[PDB]
Amino acid sequence: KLPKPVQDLIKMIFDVESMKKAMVEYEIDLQKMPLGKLSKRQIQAAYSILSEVQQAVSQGSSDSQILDLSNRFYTLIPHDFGMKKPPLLNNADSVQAKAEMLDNLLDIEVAYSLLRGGIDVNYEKLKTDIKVVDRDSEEAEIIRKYVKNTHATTHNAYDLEVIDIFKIEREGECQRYKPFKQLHNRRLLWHGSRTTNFAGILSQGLRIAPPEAPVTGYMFGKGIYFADMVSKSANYCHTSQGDPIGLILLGEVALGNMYELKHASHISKLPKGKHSVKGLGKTTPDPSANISLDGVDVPLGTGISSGVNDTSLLYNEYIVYDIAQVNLKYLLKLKFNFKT
Ligand SMILES: Nc1ncnc2c1ncn2[C@@H]1O[C@H](C(=O)N2CCN(CC(=O)Nc3cccc4c3CNC4=O)CC2)[C@@H](O)[C@H]1O
Repeated sequence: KLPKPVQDLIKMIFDVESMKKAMVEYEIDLQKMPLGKLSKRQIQAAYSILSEVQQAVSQGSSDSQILDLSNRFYTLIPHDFGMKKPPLLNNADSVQAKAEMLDNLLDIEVAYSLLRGGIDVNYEKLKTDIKVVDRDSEEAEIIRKYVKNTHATTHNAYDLEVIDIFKIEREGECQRYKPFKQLHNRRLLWHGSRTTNFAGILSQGLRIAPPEAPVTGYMFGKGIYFADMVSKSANYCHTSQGDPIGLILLGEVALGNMYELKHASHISKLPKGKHSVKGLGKTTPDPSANISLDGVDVPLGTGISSGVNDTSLLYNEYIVYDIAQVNLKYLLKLKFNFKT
C-alpha cells in the first residue's frame, strides 16, 4: 500500500539477485561464502588484512612477510579465479582494488541483514520518509535544469535520462544537521554510488571511510565527497549497459569556509577556520546562474572555463570531514543511455 515508484525503488536497493551478480563480478566464491555467513565480525577484520598490509606494501614486505598476511585474508573472504593462482596483495593496485570490494561488501551485508532481520516491511527498516516529487512541479523542474545543465563534455559517453525523483528525510538527520543549518555556504550537491550501497546510505546515512581503510583512492583523505557536475557523481553509480538504471543523491552540505586546494592532500584534520575542502575544478557552472532554494545554493549553471589552471581536477570536488555536515534532500532514479 505504498506509491508505485517507491515500491520499485525498495525492490531495486534490496534485490538479492543484484548483490550475487556483484560478488562473481568481484570474483568471490559464493559456495565458500554466501550472503548469510557474511557478518560485520568479518568486515573490520577484512580491513585488518589491509591496515596491517598496505603498512607492508611501501617497503615491499617480501613473501617472507607477505604470503602469510595475504593468506589470512582468504580465510575470511575466499575468491575463485578459474584455474589460476590467487592474486597476491603485495603490489600497488591490489590492496586498494580489494578496498573498493569491502566498501561494497560492507553495505552488501547491511542490505541482506536488513532484508533477513525482523516491501513495506523492508521500507520500515530504512528509517527514512521517501516521497515522490512529481514530474511537472517546480520541485521537479529545478532538479531537471541541474541534470540537463551540469552534464560534462568529458563525461559524455552516455546521455542522462531522469526517470522518477523522490524526497528523502532520514531519521535523526534533521536534529544532527541542526548545528550546521546556521553555517554559511550550504550547497545542494550530487553524490552517486552503487545501487547496492543505498541499503546502507539510507539506513546509516553517508559515513566517512573507516580508519583501517587503505590510504589513497581518497584524493583529499577520509571525508564525504560531493560535486556540482552531475556526470562526475553519476559515474560512481558504476551502472553498465547490462543494468542501465542508477541512483544519485542530491544533498544539502553546509561547507562554510572551504579549504581551496588545487592539488591532492591527504587532509587528516582541517586547518581550524575551515569546515570543508574544495578541490578547484577547471570547468564550473556560471556562478551567475546559481539559484537559491531555502538558503541553499543550488549550483546549476553550465560549464564555463574558470581558467583556474594550477589544478589537477577537470571539475570541482566538495569534501566534508563530519557526517553531521550533510542533510540528504532527494534520491534520483536516472537511466544511463550509453553510446560507444
Ligand atoms: N554508511 C556507509 N557505510 C559505508 N560506506 C558508505 C556509506 N555511505 C556511503 N558509503 C559508500 O562508501 C564509498 C566510499 O566511502 N568511498 C568510495 C569513493 N571514494 C572516493 C570519493 O568519494 N570520490 C568522489 C568524488 C566526487 C564525487 C563522488 C565521489 C564518490 N561519489 C561521488 O558522487 C571515497 C570512499 C562510496 O561508494 C559511498 O557511497
